[PDB]
Amino acid sequence: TTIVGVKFNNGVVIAADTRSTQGPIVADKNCAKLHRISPKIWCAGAGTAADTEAVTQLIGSNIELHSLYTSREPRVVSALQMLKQHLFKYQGHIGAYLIVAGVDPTGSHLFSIHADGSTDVGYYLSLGSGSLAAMAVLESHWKQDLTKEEAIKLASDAIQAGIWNDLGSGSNVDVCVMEIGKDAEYLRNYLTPNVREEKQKSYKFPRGTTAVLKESIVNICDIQEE
Amino acid sequence: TSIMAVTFKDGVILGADSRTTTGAYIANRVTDKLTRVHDKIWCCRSGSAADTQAIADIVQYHLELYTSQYGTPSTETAASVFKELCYENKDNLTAGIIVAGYDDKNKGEVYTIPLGGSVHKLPYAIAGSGSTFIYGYCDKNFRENMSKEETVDFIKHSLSQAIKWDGSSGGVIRMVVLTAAGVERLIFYPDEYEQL
Amino acid sequence: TSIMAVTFKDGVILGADSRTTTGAYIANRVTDKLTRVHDKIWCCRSGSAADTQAIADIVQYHLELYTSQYGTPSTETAASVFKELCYENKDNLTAGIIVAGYDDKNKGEVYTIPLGGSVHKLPYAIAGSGSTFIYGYCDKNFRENMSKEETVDFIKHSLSQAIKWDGSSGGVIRMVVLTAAGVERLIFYPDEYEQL
Amino acid sequence: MDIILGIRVQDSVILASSKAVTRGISVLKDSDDKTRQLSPHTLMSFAGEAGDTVQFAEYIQANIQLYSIREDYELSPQAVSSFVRQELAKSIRSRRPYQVNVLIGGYDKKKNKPELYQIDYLGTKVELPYGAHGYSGFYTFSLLDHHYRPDMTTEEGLDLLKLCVQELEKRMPMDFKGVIVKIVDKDGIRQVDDF
Amino acid sequence: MDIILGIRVQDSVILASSKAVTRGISVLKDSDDKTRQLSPHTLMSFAGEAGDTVQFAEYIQANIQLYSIREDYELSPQAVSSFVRQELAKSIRSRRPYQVNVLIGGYDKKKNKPELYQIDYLGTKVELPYGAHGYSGFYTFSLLDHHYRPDMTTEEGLDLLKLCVQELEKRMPMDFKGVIVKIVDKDGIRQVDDF
Amino acid sequence: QFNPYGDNGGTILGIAGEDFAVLAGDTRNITDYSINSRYEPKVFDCGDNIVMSANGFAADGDALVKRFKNSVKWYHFDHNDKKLSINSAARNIQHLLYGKRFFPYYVHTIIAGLDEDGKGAVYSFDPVGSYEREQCRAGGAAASLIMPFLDNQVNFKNQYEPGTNGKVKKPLKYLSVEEVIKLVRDSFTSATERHIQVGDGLEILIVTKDGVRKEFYELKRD
Amino acid sequence: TTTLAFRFQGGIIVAVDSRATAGNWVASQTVKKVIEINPFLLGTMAGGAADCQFWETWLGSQCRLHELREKERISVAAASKILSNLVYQYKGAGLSMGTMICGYTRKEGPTIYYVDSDGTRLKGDIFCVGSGQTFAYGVLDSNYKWDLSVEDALYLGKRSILAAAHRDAYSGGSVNLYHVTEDGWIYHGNHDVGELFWKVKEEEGSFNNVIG
Amino acid sequence: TQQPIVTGTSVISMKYDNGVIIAADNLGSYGSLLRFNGVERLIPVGDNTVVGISGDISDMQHIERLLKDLVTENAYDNPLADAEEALEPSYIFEYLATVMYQRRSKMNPLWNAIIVAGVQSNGDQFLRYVNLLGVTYSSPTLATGFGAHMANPLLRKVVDRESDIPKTTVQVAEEAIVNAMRVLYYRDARSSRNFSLAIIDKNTGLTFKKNLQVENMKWDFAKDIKGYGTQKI
Amino acid sequence: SDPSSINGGIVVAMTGKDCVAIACDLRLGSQSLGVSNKFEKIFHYGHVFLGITGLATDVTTLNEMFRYKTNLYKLKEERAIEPETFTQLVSSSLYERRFGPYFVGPVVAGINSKSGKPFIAGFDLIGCIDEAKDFIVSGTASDQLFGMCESLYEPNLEPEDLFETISQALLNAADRDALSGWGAVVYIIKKDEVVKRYLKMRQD
Ligand SMILES: [Mg+2]
Ligand SMILES: [Mg+2]
Ligand SMILES: [Mg+2]
Repeated sequence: TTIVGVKFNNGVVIAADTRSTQGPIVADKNCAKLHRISPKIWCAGAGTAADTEAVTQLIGSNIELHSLYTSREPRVVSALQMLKQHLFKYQGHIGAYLIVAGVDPTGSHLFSIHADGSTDVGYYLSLGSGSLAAMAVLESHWKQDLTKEEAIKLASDAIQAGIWNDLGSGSNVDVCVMEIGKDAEYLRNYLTPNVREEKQKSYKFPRGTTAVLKESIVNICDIQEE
Repeated sequence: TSIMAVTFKDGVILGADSRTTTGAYIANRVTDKLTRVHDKIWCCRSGSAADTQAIADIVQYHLELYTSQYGTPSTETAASVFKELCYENKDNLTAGIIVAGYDDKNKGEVYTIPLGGSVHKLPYAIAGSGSTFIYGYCDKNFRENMSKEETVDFIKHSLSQAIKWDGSSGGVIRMVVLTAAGVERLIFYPDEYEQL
Repeated sequence: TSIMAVTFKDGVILGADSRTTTGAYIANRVTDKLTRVHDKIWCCRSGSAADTQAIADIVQYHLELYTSQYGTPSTETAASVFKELCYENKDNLTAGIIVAGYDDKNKGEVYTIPLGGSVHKLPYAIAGSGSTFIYGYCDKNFRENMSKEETVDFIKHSLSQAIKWDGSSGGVIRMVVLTAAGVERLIFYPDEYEQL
Repeated sequence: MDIILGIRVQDSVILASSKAVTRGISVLKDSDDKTRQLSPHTLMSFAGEAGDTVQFAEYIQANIQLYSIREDYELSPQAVSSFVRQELAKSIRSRRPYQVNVLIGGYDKKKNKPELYQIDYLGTKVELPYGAHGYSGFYTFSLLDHHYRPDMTTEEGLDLLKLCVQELEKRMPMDFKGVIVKIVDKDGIRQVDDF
Repeated sequence: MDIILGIRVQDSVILASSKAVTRGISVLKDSDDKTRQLSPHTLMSFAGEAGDTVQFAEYIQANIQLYSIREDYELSPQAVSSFVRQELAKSIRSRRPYQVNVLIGGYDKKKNKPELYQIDYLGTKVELPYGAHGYSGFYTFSLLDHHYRPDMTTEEGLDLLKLCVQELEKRMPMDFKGVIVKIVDKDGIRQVDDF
Repeated sequence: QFNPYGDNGGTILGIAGEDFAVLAGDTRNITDYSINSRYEPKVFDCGDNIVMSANGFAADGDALVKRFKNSVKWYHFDHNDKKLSINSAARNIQHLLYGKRFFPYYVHTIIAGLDEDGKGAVYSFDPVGSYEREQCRAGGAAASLIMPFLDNQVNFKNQYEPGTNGKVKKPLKYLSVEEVIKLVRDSFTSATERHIQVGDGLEILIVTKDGVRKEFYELKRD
Repeated sequence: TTTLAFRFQGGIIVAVDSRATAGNWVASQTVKKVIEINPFLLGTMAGGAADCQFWETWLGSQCRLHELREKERISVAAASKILSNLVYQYKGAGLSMGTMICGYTRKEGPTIYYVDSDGTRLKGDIFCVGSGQTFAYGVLDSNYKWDLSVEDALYLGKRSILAAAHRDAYSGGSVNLYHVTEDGWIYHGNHDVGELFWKVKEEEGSFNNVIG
Repeated sequence: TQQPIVTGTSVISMKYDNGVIIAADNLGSYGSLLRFNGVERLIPVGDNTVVGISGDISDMQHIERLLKDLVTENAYDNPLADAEEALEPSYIFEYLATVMYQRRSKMNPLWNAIIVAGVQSNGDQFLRYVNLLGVTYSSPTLATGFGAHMANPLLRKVVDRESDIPKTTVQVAEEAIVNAMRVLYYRDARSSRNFSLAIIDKNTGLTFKKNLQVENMKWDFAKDIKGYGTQKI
Repeated sequence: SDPSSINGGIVVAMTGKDCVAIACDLRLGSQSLGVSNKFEKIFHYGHVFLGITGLATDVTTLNEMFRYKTNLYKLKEERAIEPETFTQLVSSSLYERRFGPYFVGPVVAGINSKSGKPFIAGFDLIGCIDEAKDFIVSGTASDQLFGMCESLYEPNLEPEDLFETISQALLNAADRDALSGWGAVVYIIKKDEVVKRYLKMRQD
């Protein structure tokens, strides 16, 4: 997995590749690693996929209830604190490595969080197996006062480094943009640089090819009237 | 980590490098290891980032609640709360913390809490992997009741050497000044301290 | 062990503590870790006493035979013989040796040979468990072309600090001076160097 | 405990179970009955870790006898085998799991059919025409795969079993001291007292 | 290989050795002769690690056959047993030692006496009225301690052996597929072909 | 503790035609999650119309191929420039591998060429030298992703004639070289999609009575 | 793997399966587990593939040299013993072999020696070796007679491999059959287990457990 | 079997239109102690080859002496020693690769990862890697250890396939290499600021730059970073 | 000893035009020993289909569990559960056993009865959802199934074409796995008829 987060002028952007692997095998070619915690707080997850999904939804649920209770729009530091205290308690066994970002009444924020519950702050971050490929690009092209367009470009360039150079990452680039005073725009499959080429042959079979012993209509209906 | 805290004539200064490490990979080169648990009681963190952050967050909570009930806590009190956490959970923590604060009666104070959770009140303290390389230097160059500038220089020079030899340490040198005059943050970049 | 060797204007000085240790027990508190392999080529020994003694004895044999055949060996040559032994037998040795000698063409020279058996020619070198605590100090206080007295002071102060912090080190500070004027042995007792 | 076999013929289920009990170096007994009657038309044989086998078998027996009294009614073999599977599946994630494998042979008086259920200590259940646990199947399944017919008589089943036991006696290293054979049919459970 | 027994009566030595050969899970053979004739009046039975048993037995056999030719003379059982002990004691400190235990039964034609020697893989030799290797002695020694007499006939020895083998067949977990019995006396070596 | 072995990934495939043979392999060389090279050739022309690939641990793979080529060179010197037949090459390679039975070449070797009747031939070896003549063989990382496909699309396994419902097998008609290359490319394209170590490039060496020809195709580089 | 060999009136039948696995993954279904040592001698392959291949073709070379030097066919006893003595030299090093060395000579008649990588050498009438051995033994033990016709013996060997291929996950693919006479061995074909299973089920009425 | 003691970190390299660049820092680490600061890990052989070595330094020094001894040996009875029969990069590499594989085969490795960079007789660029296992490979960019993870992706943006080599100038390539060395200094805890760089060009020969430094570093943003989540001051 | 490959078995599912297909082998074994040739691994709750590979006791247990939960769901909701919802229930249920999981690889297949959209999904033992357009694979021959599906599959196949494709993908994958085979079943699922076909295959 490759995930990044980049701050810009008036907000924050996160991106991620779309490959999930079982050892050397690609289980899903178009995985969604960008998670919504609240409308304007999204986080990218690397590590154990079930853990990143589960911990993201639990905290998301509790954040929603908190927002309703306080009559306030949720803040990123709350999602951060809730995530880290949960993860720390499980001493790393919940394998969720997250880049947490969003906008709230306080401003725009970017954090990352390791599975053991240690957190950090920055203008640009990366996590996952492709984090070194990504970080090399971030350390090469990042500057102060990025515009929205510059940050999207930098973020997806860093995901591409991971896609091309890391065997743990591949397929497509997802992006989410969180700008102050605007709706978050989740850009699913922002890039598509890995369409499979056309096959040499069609493997559609002549009907009747397969040997059959028995057929039966399976009854999916409930018990019938009359 | 290279961290230290030094008492001087007008109070105390905390200092740290900014490197966080996962093996040979620098996970963060601009880390803030100088953390605030009260307006004028801060700490330097070394060991597991997860452990030291969790501890500092809890201590800050205790001292906020202390303040609401009994007014401003002493630096000694802050150190005791840290110690309780570090001592009672010694089997599950990797945390070496220096606690530094400024009272008006007691002036500048420094308490170091090593791995086992013991407490040691000192005129100055050094800790983290980088500290080993500056025991000689710091012992030879520390005097009591230095001025603000002499103390800033002592810490800058000391952590410069610790960074020079310890690959785990590096980045910028952060400092936090604690006096009656308030709270001052300082930063020193590679090109300044490396050539010293 | 705390050992070091320092080149200066008139040649080179070797220095060492005098503590030999089997666990916490000091097996010998007046050890001589400064060993002669030729009239004006000496070494400082750290690591296994058995290993470093056996190595020095062999090197002395090689250089005696060298001398009989080809005249006085260079300090570089002596260091190479040490290296050959340490490198080719890396799997069975625990030896960190500093080689120091005085030529008339080359003047004072210092070669350090760490655990793996690599060679490093330096203006000065430090080694042994105690050295870690004086990397900061020695880096800040060494200059090139010191006088005999300044160099004696540098080593005395440096090893004083190394001894102060390293429990493995201690006893007396021994030094050996290597110049055109001959060979001078020096000794400094606890009451002199501790109070420095 | 070592070998336990089951075969389901036309109108009955036959269980054969070894008689030996070995405590490491010596054979302590050569007439051990590795079976418990759960209800008048259901029999369960068992093999696995010492102590746990009987403890489990008797526990199940008590529960089914309790059910029989409460409802004044005999549970079907399928129902009994499901209860037993659940208890083993329960146990496999316990602090200390039952290491017990079982065959349940019952005659379903409602459907007038003999039924044979194979359940291992993990709670892995399977309905079968014939079955075994441990190494028993390795020697005997090739004979049963050859000779078995769904419409065999009880005596044809016993002859096929006789052959199975002979192969075991030829090729197994352990002396298991013969088998006790029991038949489960519409009239209940009886023991073949000569084998 | 499992059970090997020896008994020395009035005028002969009797060796009994199990017939089974087991490769882990299956009995590969039930008629294996775990014995080698070393000379016309000396027999050696053996048991231990697979391969090494026969390799050792045949090696000893060749050496004694070689000696017999060179000197045109038969070595005494004592002499043969000493040679064999030395070879095992030699082997125990080797790179890869022979894991073989043996009984040597011979009739000494010079002293007109039957002799039984027990030697384990360490080269531990002992002359005995009766002996065994492995677990065999644990079951049988209490019977031999009771019934054995120095003046028994060959048939009284065989009856005592019959009893020993029956105890083994009752209490041993392993099916060793019976024993081959061989008698060593003044007329040489013969096999009892029914047991 | 020093581990003398590594795993450079890679996947290879050999198919025996009626009067030709192909030996294909990807050109990606990896350690763990890193790419060492996107084009490091892995299938080699060994002379006497024999092609060879030794897949797995590349250091061992290179050593073996070097030694076999050298074996061919000395076969010529020692037996009056006689052409080394494919069956003879296979037996020789067994002895090369088994010579290191107790410290093996950690590779799965496949060679291809023509037999002495001009028929297509592939031979496959395990690391310690057991070998079979084969029609169809993939090796390395994605072998398991490729072979079941080939069983179905080359040997027509599990395919029957429509109408007969299982009684009549789809008959085993003979494949051309262009038809085989199609199956090879689709094999590696499919493997590239689902195996992280497969990608970058596909290089195929084709062997006919006229000699050895090369074809190369790009693969996905993610 | 399942391999068998048995002695009878008509000589020796040898029958083997054809499967090779790396864990769960079926690497090949076309492995030749009968090694043709020479025109009169056969060896079976179980345990280590290379060990069996390499050393049994090596054995063929030693057998050829014997009859060049002695001007006479090598006995099965002597041929088997060359192999067992060789592997016994390597004991501890990690060879893996379970094999039946099979031949029919004038002085011996039909003879099978079970040879093994930890040194065992056993003369016998019936031997089964491999992960499927217990299944094959069952069929053999209940249908074996010395007086089997060459036709029935060939079938019994085929049927026994079939039994093992069905139950044992690590045996399958095809059956390979051989008949060993005094004048040499005769190959009796490759028989795909897929097709063979259905044919036997129908013609024999066995495997009622399986729906076809 | 041993364990490396004094070690050198990444060696990085790439091909450009007329030649090759290779670079490596001047540090000899001793665990996390940055012990030795004047260590040259690029070793030129003749004037057409540079051998860059990472891993154990004692073993590097051994290889360094093998290479010096190889030059001596090649000159013996060789009137064309500084001409047609001079040492090629391909000869030097194959010799090292032979040694490395033999040493791993005797279970006593030279604990290194080596890159050989140079230009052949006919002007062709040579760039190949070998390590303690005797594993070898070529690529338009090559890097060892840490550099494989962080330098390669940057250098591959410049030269991504064979066709990109004619398009790449020595200035662009050197810029990319120098930038990669900065990144490695930001992120590798066993890297130093000081490094050496060598260009082997088919026209200008061998340029060997010592005492280089990482410069134009971005650290200013550090001052705006406070706490690890909630802390404001 | 590895729980997910003690019993063996496989499941594959595919989408076509206004239909889905889910298929499984019938083997149950104790490692090398084949035990049952009639161990079906596909279950259904109303119109939602669930295939489960892995440890057989957990396969049985989970079927019994989802029958329990979908029955109560129906009673309370007064309607049959949809595939999208069931997928979430499967995920929830598995993750609730995060640190002592069921050793399974479940696969969900069905057509949403309101929208008519065909739906498939796969899970790891710990609840992670793989919602693929094309196909889902599971079991001891999952590598082989990935190989077959990746080349054999094309989108928008008609029910009786999809049948051939999924059958061929299963059969040939099973024949390269020692622990799969011994029979096979294919379910072809349309909005208001479901056809279940048993395949003829080799029995070794
Ligand atoms: Mg001391
Ligand atoms: Mg990638
Ligand atoms: Mg099978």
